[PDB]
Amino acid sequence: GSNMSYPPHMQVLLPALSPTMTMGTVQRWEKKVGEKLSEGDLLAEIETDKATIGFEVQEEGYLAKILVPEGTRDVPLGTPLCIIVEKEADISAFADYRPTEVTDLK
Repeated sequence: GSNMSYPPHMQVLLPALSPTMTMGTVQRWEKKVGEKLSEGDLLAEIETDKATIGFEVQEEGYLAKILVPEGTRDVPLGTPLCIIVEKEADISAFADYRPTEVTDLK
């Protein structure tokens, strides 16, 4: 009985759609490179003077494409700064493959 639906993809842009303004810049959300949260991580706290967006990373925030740290001014919405996902990380060349797939042929 897990609970999953559609793949994750935190658009670098701030998901506001109603910042009450048209010129907001990331205020504070310096995540830690390759972070990883599963109980509510930080969130791009954007602000302008009468509103502030927030990239609430509900249980997530592995810092995948975090390139624009708080301070970049693009807008109170589209302002794309980083793509969150909470990746688990996993590297390993492994050019050989003794086995084939995960289908254990009876």
